[PDB]
Amino acid sequence: RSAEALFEKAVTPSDVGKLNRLVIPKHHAEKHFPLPSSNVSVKGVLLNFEDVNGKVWRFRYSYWNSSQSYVLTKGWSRFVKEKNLRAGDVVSFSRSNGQDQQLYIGWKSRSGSDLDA
Repeated sequence: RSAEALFEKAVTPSDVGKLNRLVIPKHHAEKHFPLPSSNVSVKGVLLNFEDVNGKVWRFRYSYWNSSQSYVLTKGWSRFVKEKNLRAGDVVSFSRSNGQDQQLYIGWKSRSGSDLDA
């Protein structure tokens, strides 16, 4: 079946700036995104986001900004370049209740008119 939108956030100029790294808040990555009860020591976590355009993407979960700030490194560059993503757009993430912890990445580009693509 289809997935369900977890949280929709806007991409800041920093997300697609020099760093070119994705960032995710804790207020949303705490109630929606759980924690691994097996691999906990020093390393981080991995993610697998699908693409509506018949494509696959894998991001790397890390601990940035003080600590509680979860950033998504690796994959962002290849993604932002593929879809030519930039600042001003909206980044949303969903989750499927299938058998595995599969996720999906969906973006949005508000133009204004309804006829606009």
